[PDB]
Order: sequence, then structure tokens, then C-alpha cells
Amino acid sequence: VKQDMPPVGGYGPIDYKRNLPRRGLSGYSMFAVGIGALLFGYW
Amino acid sequence: PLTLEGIKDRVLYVLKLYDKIDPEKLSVNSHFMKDLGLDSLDQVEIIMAMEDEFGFEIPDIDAEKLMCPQEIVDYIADKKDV
Amino acid sequence: MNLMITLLTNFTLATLLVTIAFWLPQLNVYSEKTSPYECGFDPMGSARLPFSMKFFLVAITFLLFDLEIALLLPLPWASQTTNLNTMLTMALLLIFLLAVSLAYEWTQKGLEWTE
Amino acid sequence: ASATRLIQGLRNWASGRDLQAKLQLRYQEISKRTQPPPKLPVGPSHRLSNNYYCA
Amino acid sequence: MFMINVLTLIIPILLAVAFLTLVERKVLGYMQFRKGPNVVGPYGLLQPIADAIKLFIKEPLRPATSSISMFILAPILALTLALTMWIPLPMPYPLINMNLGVLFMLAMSSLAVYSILWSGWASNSKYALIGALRAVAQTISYEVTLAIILLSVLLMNGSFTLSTLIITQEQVWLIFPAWPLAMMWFISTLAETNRAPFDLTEGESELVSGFNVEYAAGPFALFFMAEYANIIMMNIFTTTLFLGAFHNPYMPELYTINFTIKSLLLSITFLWIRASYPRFRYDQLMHLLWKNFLPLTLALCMWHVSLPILLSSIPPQT
Amino acid sequence: TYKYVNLREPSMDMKSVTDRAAQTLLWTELIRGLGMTLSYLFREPATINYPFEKGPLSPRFRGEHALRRYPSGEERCIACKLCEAVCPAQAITIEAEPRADGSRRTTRYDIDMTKCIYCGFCQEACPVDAIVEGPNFEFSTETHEELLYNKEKLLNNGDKWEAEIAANIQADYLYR
Amino acid sequence: VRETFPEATIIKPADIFGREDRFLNYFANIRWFGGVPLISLGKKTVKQPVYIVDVTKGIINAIKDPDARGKTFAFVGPNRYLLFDLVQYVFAVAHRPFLPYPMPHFAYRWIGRLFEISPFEPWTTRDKVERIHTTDRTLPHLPGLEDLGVQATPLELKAIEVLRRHRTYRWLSSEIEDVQPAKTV
Amino acid sequence: TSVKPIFSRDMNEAKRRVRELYRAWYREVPNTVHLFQLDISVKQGRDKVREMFKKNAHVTDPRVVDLLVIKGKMELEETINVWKQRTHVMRFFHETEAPRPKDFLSKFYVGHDP
Amino acid sequence: SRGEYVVAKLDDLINWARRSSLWPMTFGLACCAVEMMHMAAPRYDMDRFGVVFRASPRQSDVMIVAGTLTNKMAPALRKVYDQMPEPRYVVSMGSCANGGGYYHYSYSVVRGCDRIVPVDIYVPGCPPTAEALLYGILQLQKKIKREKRLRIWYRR
Ligand SMILES: CCCCCCCCCCCCCCCCCC(=O)OC[C@H](COP(=O)([O-])OCC[N+](C)(C)C)OC(=O)CCCCCCCCCCCCCCCCC
Ligand SMILES: CCCCCCCCCCCCCCCCCC(=O)OC[C@H](COP(=O)(O)OCCN)OC(=O)CCCCCCCCCCCCCCCCC
Ligand SMILES: CCCCCCCCCCCCCCCCCC(=O)OC[C@H](COP(=O)(O)OCCN)OC(=O)CCCCCCCCCCCCCCCCC
Ligand SMILES: CCCCCCCCCCCCCCCCCC(=O)OC[C@H](COP(=O)(O)OCCN)OC(=O)CCCCCCCCCCCCCCCCC
Ligand code: SF4
Ligand code: SF4
Ligand code: SF4
Repeated sequence: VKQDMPPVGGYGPIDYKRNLPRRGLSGYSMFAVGIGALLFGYW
Repeated sequence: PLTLEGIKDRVLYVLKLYDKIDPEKLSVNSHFMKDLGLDSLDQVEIIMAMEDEFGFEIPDIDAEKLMCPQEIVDYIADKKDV
Repeated sequence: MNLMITLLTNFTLATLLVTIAFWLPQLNVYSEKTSPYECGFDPMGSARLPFSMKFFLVAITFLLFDLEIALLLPLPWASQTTNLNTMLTMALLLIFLLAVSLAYEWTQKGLEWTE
Repeated sequence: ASATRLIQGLRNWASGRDLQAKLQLRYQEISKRTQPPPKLPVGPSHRLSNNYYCA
Repeated sequence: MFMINVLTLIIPILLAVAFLTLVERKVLGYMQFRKGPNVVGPYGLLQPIADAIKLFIKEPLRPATSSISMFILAPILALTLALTMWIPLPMPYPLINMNLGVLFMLAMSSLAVYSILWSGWASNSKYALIGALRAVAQTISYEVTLAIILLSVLLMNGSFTLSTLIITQEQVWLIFPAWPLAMMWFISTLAETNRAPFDLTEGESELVSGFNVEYAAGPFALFFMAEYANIIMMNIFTTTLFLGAFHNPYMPELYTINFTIKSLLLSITFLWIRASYPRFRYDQLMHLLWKNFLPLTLALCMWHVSLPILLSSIPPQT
Repeated sequence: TYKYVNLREPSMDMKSVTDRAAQTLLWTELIRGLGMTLSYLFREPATINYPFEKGPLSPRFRGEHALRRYPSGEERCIACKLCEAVCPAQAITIEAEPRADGSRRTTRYDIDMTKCIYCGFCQEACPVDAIVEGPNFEFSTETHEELLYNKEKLLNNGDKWEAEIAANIQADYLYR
Repeated sequence: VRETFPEATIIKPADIFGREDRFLNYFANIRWFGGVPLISLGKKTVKQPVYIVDVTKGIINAIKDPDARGKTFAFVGPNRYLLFDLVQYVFAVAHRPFLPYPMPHFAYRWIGRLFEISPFEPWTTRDKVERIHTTDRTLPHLPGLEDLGVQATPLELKAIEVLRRHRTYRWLSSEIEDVQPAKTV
Repeated sequence: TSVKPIFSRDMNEAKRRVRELYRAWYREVPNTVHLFQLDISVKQGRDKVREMFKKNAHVTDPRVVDLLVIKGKMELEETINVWKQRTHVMRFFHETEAPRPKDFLSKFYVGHDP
Repeated sequence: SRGEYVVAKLDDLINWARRSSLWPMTFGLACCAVEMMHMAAPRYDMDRFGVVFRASPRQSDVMIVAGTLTNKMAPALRKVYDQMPEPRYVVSMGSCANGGGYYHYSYSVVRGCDRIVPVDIYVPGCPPTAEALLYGILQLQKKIKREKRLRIWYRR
């Protein structure tokens, strides 16, 4: 028969989970950048 | 509240304000249902006109028994001192 | 002089953008297009009923912190004085008393609303 | 998938993800709109024998 | 020849508002994966003319129940205070170079609330009343930081003159010493001019349109081009406070192009915030500018009072 | 076989507490949301250019109704009233009598296009494929009674769209 | 029309008032112009306004009745009024200020060419002046609304329905039992 | 013949409840004319309320007049709270309807109705 | 004549201004509200045509009656339409708003929204697709384009 069927090896696996890539610096790095900007502006 | 005659005059004035009451046939001892020929609804809006004039709430068990202006002015004499 | 000319020009071509918006289009007015809008239905009462301000204590305390920004505001000029430690003490005194007022409004549940 | 590599790299950075592998705009990867003729199978009771309906 | 100087100021910032409507719709479109207007003219350049002509030929609809005098006076004062806050802004030489133009800007920010306020009161509807007292609840929150942040940024300037504020930033941008005041002034100017996430007076989903729910076309347009003129003015004001460019007195056009493009980038930043954020509940606005921004604002006020004294960097008052 | 959304107990060490306080003060997730919006700023938008482009469809699409014909000129409708019987909105009115050659044909075949719910029971109930629900959806009218088709408008729509409905039924009738 | 079509039902409505009229909407929309001008305070001309639903039901009953062929009907209202107390009743239903003044024939026909200098829809004209200050003639011999089975509805039962549109806000919550009805003649 | 009552034991308490409902509507009619800004008078409204009460004047069944009291209270609550509009109150005054035939000869003239 | 050409170009300008920036009001009732939101969605995209939502009826031009008109929302619809400033337009979307639809014989359905408001463009379907609704809006623009307001005023 010729019918809507999945292919020979099935389909590929499908991701269904969360992926949040964890970008950005650390907290210490961000406060260091901010306080260094403060000190350069003050000088 | 001062005189019973003034209360009876105010009662008859409120009764002659209403349209369906004949001011000739209206008396102190006229019956609303069997003499004047009124329905119950006419009598109940008469009693609510009495509430609007005298200014107090009249319940239903003692407005059921108001079939003549005699009992009207006597019950208003009951609710006040006079 | 130039400030009054500027304000008069702004008011003039701000009121000549209004009166050319009335006499130019076609007015077909009947007494349902001018009724109040209560999302399609009739209004329940009037719109002049008292809309009770739950945020009334903060509404008063805005005045007492708006007098602060009349007192704290001459500080770019008071930096220019020759008596500077007293100026520093009075300025930090005023922001310190403002913050004590803000903390007393904090902890006694004043910045929150009623009900 | 017509965006040049500077906009593509800026877009991958600002999303923080990899976008050209999973595009929401469809391209040549979809099925063709003109399909071959199907031949659907029949039900299990399409039989010329033992087809008494009460059973 | 001062009248021509006023007209060549306030006519282009009426054309820039009309094209800010187009930039608003198209940037809001492309950031929301669709397109903006591109059918009316060549890639949208004529949709502002359509919005200009269509509104001033539609029926004005004065309501019956509305107190008509305040109802007409409110958009007049709206567009007047949208126009008159452009005159001390140095471009690099302002129209009216006031000694204390910062206080002129702050005071006309204070007076511009009453257009919204009289519009929500006079247009006799319940949604307009809610939109007027939410404007009260918004203004009592942003005016109690809009003075201290604007004050503590000037403690490195010395005076309340906007033309001096280029001389102050001739070496470094002023965002580098006062970036918490910058990132808090930015939210104070968001919550000032009723832009998302602090719409809250034209709250389109709590109310219908809030204070201007009764304003049909014509009188509505003088709040439309008032609010957009105020946000372009406010981007130019934040640019002159924190990102004041290089000024050659022989070539003012370098400064003019530079703060033009910085103000365009901050207006695109406003459109890029409005296309991204949920809207606050308006008590959260009040519990932000009082409970969160205000203690750090007072702390940085102490810091910027004490710090030029601490560093012998007390600026000149001349 | 179940999972707990929002049952994350956050860590209470000074590193992660400093990270969350940096998230609070310096607004990390706000920059994340603005970055995702900026990433959608630089894409190709999915706005097709109607009316010079058209929305993608299928040959099964349910649009404007039409009465077809055989490839001899004869109309297919043999007046058997199944289409008005299964019609869930009762939009079809059929009145029939023998015509001048005695064949069983209709005299009134009305489809009220404003009662009609376009569900396609009439194109599957018709034993001769007379009534079909063709491809046309751009048949909006300026007046209500122009959406009350008689037999004549349906035969004219069949003569109009036969060059498409024949190919659609040719591509589709093996599933039916 | 009578001589070229011998059965033409000619109908004479006296003066029609309604929602989209130019009779009460004219008397109410001279309020902020300067004080409702009249000639000799408008106590010299007499009107009887007929209500528009009565005129429309008269037209329906003229279509229905074969006896109503070729007649000349005169539709009038039940109450006749002077113009002065009519305008009293108009400015007393709308709850408006009212300070009338006599504008004589020296210059009240010239306020036409002073007040239709625009080519648009005219507010007043000299024909409107000559028709508002024209009395309604009485023609008792003609059949009226009584002779087509129509009860003529007077002014006072529908004037609030007409003129609620012009009240500002301060007496929109008023009643019909507040204004005393105008004097008939 | 022994069924469960609704609120009234016999006709007397039922007449008391009908009477109090008529009291409530007699008090209600001026407010309904006022706040809905109708075009009717209090005389006309109270005579229409009298007609609506006398429309059901033939019932001697206590449960039926109890349900009529309850449905009148529903009409009253939909009128005090502004849930009816101007149109839902003016549906009682059938004004747009043409005058219907009553006698035999006009019903003979217009149609086949008995 | 000359002034005929003047009022012709003025009609062309104001009819172009009205058909070029039609502002629909946020009015959905039933299933057709979903497809009208698809006509706002980034595929079919009303906003490229100058077609943008204003929730207030005071500042809208076309009222797309997208859904079914029951008895309980007939005066609400009429008051909403009455609170739209002239010129105002009405597009009847879907079969229930057109002529009663699938609930035509029901006890509490107003059989078509032309019994309540004047209707300009009837868009048929159940639901009409967002492309078909967009076709109805562009046909409304073709209807506004051949208006002759100032030409008839000059010729009246
Ligand atoms: C000026 C031009 C633009 C500049 C760039 C701007 C880019 C970012 C734009 C963001 C737009 C966001 C739109 C509105 C967002 C509203 C929500 C929000 O964020 O609310 C504010 C949030 C609110 O926090 P919250 O609401 O999450 O907190 C909850 C609070 N309770 C528990 C009470 C309910 O954060 C703040 O209020 C912080 C304000 C800024 C902090 C800046 C700190 C600077 C560093 C100081 C020193 C620290 C080190 C220690 C001492 C060192 C001394 C040397
Ligand atoms: C510093 C610069 C500031 C600029 C600000 C504004 C920016 C955008 C300006 C507009 C951009 C281009 C717009 C083009 C519109 C389409 C023109 C057109 O072709 O219209 C055709 C139409 C019908 O003509 P038809 O005879 O049918 O043509 C068929 C040909 N066989 O014919 C018509 O519609 C009639 C002719 C219309 C012409 C309109 C021209 C544009 C007007 C815009 C206002 C600004 C004017 C210029 C200002 C700067 C210079 C002083
Ligand atoms: C029905 C209701 C009313 C309807 C009408 C409404 C009218 C318009 C309302 C909007 C305008 C309100 C103006 C309020 C006062 C503003 C004062 C001002 O601009 O001050 C700033 C500035 C200070 O700078 P300075 O240090 O003096 O620098 C000059 C040195 N070369 O000052 C200067 O530089 C000085 C320049 C000269 C100043 C002249 C006097 C000021 C103008 C007052 C006009 C009247 C204000 C009326 C306000 C009504 C508000 C509703
Ligand atoms: C004495 C001589 C003068 C007499 C009085 C003249 C008064 C002003 C006249 C302005 C032009 C009027 C004519 C308007 C267009 C008429 C022709 C037409 O129909 O053009 C249509 C065409 C677009 O076709 P469309 O069907 O919309 O496109 C669908 C997509 N294929 O449209 C286009 O291509 C664009 C149309 C643009 C129209 C002109 C630009 C706007 C008007 C500018 C001037 C007025 C503005 C006043 C101030 C407003 C604020 C700046
Ligand atoms: S599509 Fe459905 S509702 Fe329409 S005519 Fe066919 S059977 Fe009837
Ligand atoms: S259209 Fe088909 S189902 Fe309907 S009567 Fe004709 S032949 Fe029969
Ligand atoms: S016409 Fe049909 S599909 Fe459309 S809204 Fe109505 S019920 Fe839903």
C-alpha cells in the first residue's frame, strides 16, 4: 500500500527540553566592571 | 402629631390628591373596597402615599386592616402620641 | 521678551491645531454618540462618584519629600562656599533626616497601601 | 537564511542560541505540493468469506 | 528674526513626531517578526501623512456629560508643554539659553501632568477618572526621583545651565561617573512619559485607553503628537545629560549630527523596550520609585554631595 | 511520570547570592529579553505580500460552492436532496420536477452562503460529485443578498472554476 | 401637482418637530449666538407643531385608504401656541439662559447676508426668518389627522425626547415632571 | 394534593408577598424613570406596572404566584442594579409594534388567524 | 470646470487619507476573533496596510463584527457603533454576523448584524480565512476609493 507512513529508519529524535545557554559574566566580574567605570569617571 | 383633627385633615387631603377617589363619596367612614370600588393595589398605594406624607414605615399586617379612613387616622394616632 | 514670544507662538499654533479640527470635519451629532463610554453598555451611576485613593499617605508624604527637593536643590551653588565642612554636614544632615523619614514610613507600613 | 555572516553572527550572539540549524521559515526541506497518487488499504472486514454481520 | 528661529525649531519637531509614528510602527513590527507599514508610500514614508490628514477630518465628538471648557483646554496645554520644553535644550546653541534651564525642564515636566489630569477629569467617564488618578499615582512616584537624580548629576556640573553641560563633559562622558544615576534616570524618564513598561494611563488592557478614551480624532491627536514630542525631547535631554558629544565652536554640525544620532539610538531604545516588556501593575510602580530606587537615590545623593569635596573636584558655577 | 515546575530551592552560598544580587541590581534578565528582541530585529519577516502573493493552501480547501458538469455539457445534479438533508445549517433549498426530456433535474437549488458553515458535508454526500466546495474564498460582497446564491450563480461558478475543481478532485478522490 | 395628476394625495403637515428636524433644533441652537432674536418679542405669530410619528402614520394611512385618493389633507398638532411661549418652552426644557430681544425689519433680513457668507449648510437665512415669523393658518374644512385614524401627539410628551441632547451636564438627571407645560392659545 | 410549598403556606401569605412586591415596584418606578433617563412618566410607568400585575390576575395556585413573586424580584434586582438597559425596560412598552387587530372583521381582512 | 477639478483632487486626497489608515476597533465575539487576530498575525499582517488597533470606539473607523450576535449583546453592539465618529464603516465577518450562520434558527441569536448596524462589506466564511478577511478589508479600501463626497457636495 501507498499511505502516509514514517520512513524506513523512523524519524530523528526531537528535543523537547529547556536550553538556556547561561551567558553573561559572574557577579564579581560585573561589579568589578561597574566600579572600574566609576573610578575612571571620577578620575 | 399635634391634633387628631389636623391628622384627619391631612389624611383626607392625601386621599383627595389621588385620582380614582371621588372627593364627594369620600368620607371618614367610607370603605375602600365595597363602597368606593377599589382594588387592593389602589389601597396599597394609598397606604404608601400615607407613608410618603407622614414619614414612617407602615408594615403589611397592620396595613392589611386599613379599610377606612377612621382606622387610618386611628392607626396614625397609634404610631404617634396625640 | 523672546521667552514670551516663544510661549505665545507655542500657545497660538497649539490652539490653531484645535480649532481647525472642529470647523473642518462634518458634525452629525445625535444623543447617543455623546453618551458616556462604559464598554458598550449604560453607565452605573455617574463618573463623579468618590474614587477612593488607597495611596493617600504616600500622596501626602510626596509633599513633605517635595519640600526636600526645594531644600536640597541649592547644593550645586552651596559647593562654592568658603565654609565647606559646615555645608557638608548640613547637606548630609538633610539627606539623613530625609532617609530617617523614609525609614519611619517604611517600617510603620506607610509606603504600602491601605485595604 | 539569506542573511550575511555579520548579521547572522550578531543574531546568534543576541539570541544566545544557534538559529540557522533550526529555522522557523520553511524552505526546500518540506514535502512537494504535487504528491504521488495514494493507494490506501482497506479495513479488516473487507473479506468475501466469514463476513456475517451479526458476528 | 526670532519668529523664524521659533518656526524652524517647532515645525521640524512636528515632522519628526509624525515620522516617529512610522518609526514606532515599523520597529515595533520588525522586532515582533512582522513588517511595519510599507504599502502607503515607498517603504512607509507616507503613512505619517495619512495619519495626519485622516485624524483632522474625522468628527471631533465632544461628549455631552463632559465639562467642555477643561475638555478643550487639556490638549491645548498638552501640545503647548510638549513644544515649550525644547527651548533650553542646547543644539549646541539653544533657542533660549536660560541660566537655570534645568529647573525650567523640571517645572514644565511638573506642569505637563495637568493636561492628562484635566483630560481624565473633564471627559466625564469612569475609565478617564481611573486614568487620571493612575497618572496621580505615577507622578507622585517619579517626581520624588526626577529631582534628586537630576540634582546629583549636576553636582559635577556646578550650575543648572544646559549649555554648561557640554563643557562639563568635554573630556569624558558623564555616564562613567554616574552610571547608577544614568540607569535610574532612564527608568524615571520611562515612567515619566507613560511609556511601557509604565504605560498605566493609556493602559490599553486594564482600561480601554484610560484618560484619552473619550478623545475622538482631532483633540486626540494633540495628545498623540504631545506624547511623542515629549519622548523625543526626553531622549535629547538624557543625551545632553549623559552623552554630551564633542563641540567644536567653529563646526557646530559635528555636535549636531552626533547628538542627533545618539538621540535616535535612545528613541530606538524606547521602542525596543516597548516591544519587549510586560506592563507593571501601578502599585509596583509606586513600590519601585519609593521602595527600590529612592534609597539608592538618596545614597548616591550623599555620595555626589561628599565626593567633589572629597576629591577637590568642586566644579565652577560659571 | 510527573514533574514539579517551580520547586527549585536556590543556593545560599555567597557566590550565588552575589550573582542574584548582581542580577537584581544590574538587570541581567532584562538585557537577556532585550537581546532576544534584538535577535528578532535582524531576521527576515514572515509577512507575505498579499495581494501579489497568496497564502499557501491544499487541494482539500473548502471555499465557494459550485455545481459541476460531466465532460459532455450535462449538469451533474440529479435532484436527490442528500446535500440539503445532511446540511447542518439547512442552507440548501431544493425544488425539482422533470424537465422537457424527462430527466430528474432541479428547478431551485439555493445555497444561502450566510447560513452555510462551509463544513463540506454536501461535497461528500453528493453521490455524483455535483455540488463541490471549490477554491474561491475571495467572493466578499457589498450587499447581503448577493450572498444568497441560486442555481444560476452556482452553475456559473462551476463553469468558472471547473478548470481547477477538476484537477483538485483528480488529485484528491483516492483518499475519499 | 393637483392639476396634472387628478388623484394626487396632497398632504399639509403644519410644522414638523423631531430629532433631526430644523424646528426645535433651530430654536435650541440659538443660545450662544447672543440671545434668541425675534420681532416684537415673538408674541405676534402663532404656531401648532405636529409630531413626526403622527405625520408618518398619516402617510401610511393615506397609502392604505382608498377613500384618501385625491384629497388635500392638513396635518396639524392638537395644541396651538404663540411663538413666544413656544420658545419659552424650548429654553425651559433644555434648561438654558433666555434673554430675547426685538430685532426689527431694519436689519433682521440683512442678517441673512451677514450670516450665510459661507457657502456651506446655512444656519439661518431670510426664508427661515420669514417662515418662523409666519403664523399657521387655520383650515378647518380640510381633513386632518382626525380623519385618517391618527391620535395627534402633542409637544410636551416628546419635547424631552427631542431636547435632551442640548443639556450640558448639570440637569441631565432631570425629569419631564419638572417643567410646567406651555400656555396654549 | 399534598405537595411541598415554596414560600407561602396558603393564599394569604402569598397575597402579602405579591403586595410587598407591588410596594417595591411602586417605590422603584421613579428611580427607573430617573436614572435610565427614559421618556415616560411615573403615571404611565405605574399604570404599566398595574397592567403587568393584573395580567396574572386569574391564578389561585399559591406555588404559581410564589414563582411570580420570585421572578418579579428578579426583574426588580435587574432594574435596581443597572443590568437592564434603556431597551430592556422599554420592551414592556411595545411601541414599535403596529396596532394589532382585535375584532373579527379586521382579523378576517388581514389573514387566517383565529 | 476648474473648481470641479479642485474638488476632485480634494476628494482624492481625503478618500485616500481615509482608506489608507483605516483603524479597526478591538471587537471580536467568537471564533472569527481568532482569525481576525491571524489577520493581525505576522503572516497576513494588517499593520502593513495602515490597519492598526484602537480599543476605543471613539478613535476607530471600521468595526469588524467578528463572531455571533446574540440578543444579549445587540444594544451593546448598537451603542458601540453609535459611539464611532463619522465616517464609520462596518465589516461583517463570518456567517453568524452575516445572516445568522450556524445558529440562525436559535432562540437567542440576532439573525445577521445588518438588523442592528448598517453593514458595508460582507465577508463570508465559517470562519473566513485571514486572507479572505484581508480581501474584505482591501475591497473596503476599493469602496472608499470611489467615494465622491465633495464632488456631490459641489454638484448638489
Ligand atoms: C541612560 C541611558 C540608558 C542606559 C542603559 C540602560 C540599559 C538597561 C535598560 C533597562 C530597562 C528596564 C525597564 C524597566 C525595568 C523595571 C524593573 C527593574 O529593573 O526594577 C529595578 C529593580 C527592582 O528590584 P526588584 O523589584 O527585583 O526587587 C524586589 C524587591 N523587594 C524584595 C522589596 C520586593 O532593581 C533596582 O531597584 C536596582 C536599581 C539599580 C541598581 C544599580 C546599582 C549600582 C551599583 C551601586 C553600588 C553597589 C556595590 C556596593 C557598594 C559599593 C560602593 C563603592
Ligand atoms: C527634507 C525632506 C523632507 C521630506 C519629508 C517627506 C518624506 C516622504 C516624501 C514622499 C516620498 C515619495 C512619495 C511618492 C508617492 C507616490 C507618487 C505617485 O506616483 O503618485 C501617483 C498618483 C496618481 O498618479 P497617476 O497619474 O495615476 O500615475 C500613473 C502614471 N501613469 O499621483 C498622486 O498621488 C498625485 C501626486 C502626489 C505627489 C506627492 C509627492 C510627495 C509629497 C510629500 C510631502 C513632502 C513634500 C516635499 C518636501 C521636501 C521638499 C520641499
Ligand atoms: C485659561 C488658563 C490660561 C490660558 C493661557 C495659558 C498661557 C500659557 C501657559 C504655558 C506657559 C507657562 C509659563 C510659566 C512661567 C515660565 C517662566 C520661565 O520660563 O522661566 C524660565 C526662565 C528663567 O531663566 P533666567 O535665569 O531668567 O535666564 C534669563 C537670563 N538671560 O525665564 C527667563 O528666561 C525670563 C524670560 C522672560 C520671562 C517673562 C515672564 C514669564 C512669562 C509668564 C507668562 C504668563 C504665564 C501664564 C501661565 C498660565 C498657565 C495655565
Ligand atoms: C491647484 C492645484 C491643487 C489642487 C488641490 C490639491 C490638494 C492636495 C492634493 C494631493 C494629492 C491628491 C491626490 C491623491 C491621490 C489620487 C490618485 C490615487 O488614487 O493615487 C493612489 C496611489 C496609491 O494607490 P493605492 O490604490 O492606494 O495603492 C495600493 C497598492 N497598490 O497613491 C499614491 O501613490 C500616493 C498618494 C499621495 C498623495 C499626495 C501626498 C499627500 C498630500 C500632501 C499635501 C497635503 C498635506 C497637507 C499637510 C499635511 C501634514 C504634512
Ligand atoms: S458546506 Fe455544510 S453548511 Fe454549507 S451547504 Fe454544504 S452541507 Fe450545508
Ligand atoms: S447537488 Fe448532489 S446531493 Fe444535492 S440534489 Fe444534486 S445530485 Fe443530489
Ligand atoms: S461564522 Fe462560524 S466559525 Fe465564524 S465566528 Fe461564527 S460560529 Fe465561529
